[PDB]
Amino acid sequence: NAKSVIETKNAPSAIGPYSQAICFNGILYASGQIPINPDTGDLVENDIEKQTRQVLKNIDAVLLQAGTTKDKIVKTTIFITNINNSSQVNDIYADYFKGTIFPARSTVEVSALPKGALVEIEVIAGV
Amino acid sequence: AKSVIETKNAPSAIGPYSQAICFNGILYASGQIPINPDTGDLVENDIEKQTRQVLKNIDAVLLQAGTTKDKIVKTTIFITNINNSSQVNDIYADYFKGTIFPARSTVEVSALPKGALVEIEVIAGV
Amino acid sequence: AKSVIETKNAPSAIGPYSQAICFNGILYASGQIPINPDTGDLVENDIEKQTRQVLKNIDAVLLQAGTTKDKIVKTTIFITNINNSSQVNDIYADYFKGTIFPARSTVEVSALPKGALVEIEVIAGV
Ligand SMILES: [Ca+2]
Ligand SMILES: [Ca+2]
Ligand SMILES: [Ca+2]
Repeated sequence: NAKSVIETKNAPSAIGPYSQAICFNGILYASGQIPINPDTGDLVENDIEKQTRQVLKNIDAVLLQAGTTKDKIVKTTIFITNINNSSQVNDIYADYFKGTIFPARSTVEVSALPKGALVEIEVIAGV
Repeated sequence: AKSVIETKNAPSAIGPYSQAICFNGILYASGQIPINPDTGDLVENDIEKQTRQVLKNIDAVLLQAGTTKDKIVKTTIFITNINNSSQVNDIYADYFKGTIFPARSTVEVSALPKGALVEIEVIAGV
Repeated sequence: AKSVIETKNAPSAIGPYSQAICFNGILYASGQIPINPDTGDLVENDIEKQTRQVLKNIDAVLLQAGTTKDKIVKTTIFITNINNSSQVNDIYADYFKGTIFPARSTVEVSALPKGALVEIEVIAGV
């Protein structure tokens, strides 16, 4: 249960002094994921739907490397640069979480995100 | 395993989220905005009225989970106007009077769901 | 079971909040802004001085709680200018040298308490 690191080449390499996720006392604390394609290191196109899809795939990669799944996510925070993009984010986020007990959640409009991203999603999960 | 909290005394979750999730003895509440649960609409565009509603909604979630506000360990206050901090704080202080005050973070954001002026997220012991 | 952390070497908790709460083996720290506890006033608008003051304040909380920065699992960095990310990162990296870096999220918010450039919230094992 002591603090352990999660590292996978299937999620973006850390672009700063942080770990992709930390497991501790049965909780996986994921870094906020932005819409970087892990294979190229580039932000995907300036399109909220494509970016939401990329973020959720990056989160999934972190969960898999930790040996857990999206069904175990307890709580998320959505940081978006335009509150009017909430519905398009929700429409895809729901697809990802369909059939699970939906996590608790907060959504707020931020003024800017790393690399000019439109959305960043942070999750905590059970291990 | 995680378990859901659902009560008609708190605003219906529209987006693909649960009002709160309990896991390993901790209640993770969704951020509450100043919705009247009976209508789904925000209350008046007044920071004091909205803060009061948020806290009522939080109370309803805690009660359904079988816990209380004195078990809250940490909150985050998201407000659209940092100049409203004093008014939010005084109502928040009255809500927590007589308890060990939670840890807290406060930030100003440029917008909130439904055009709310305030959104408060809490974590509690169950 | 929840317990308060209080130290005169972090900014006085004016009003309804605790500097940090410990519960079930986790330290939930309040977000720290660059108030100098020696003066009670905010540090000048130099992102490096403010980031160092924030980390000094976090250090004081960890010390009083009987834990260390090696046990931090997650931080959130709220900044008023995303262009300050690099300067914050370099200081934050020196701070965490020799530890497994925490999980993290960094976002630019519309404003912070007292007009601060940076607020950092941490979660740690006790
Ligand atoms: Ca859909
Ligand atoms: Ca200790
Ligand atoms: Ca900016």
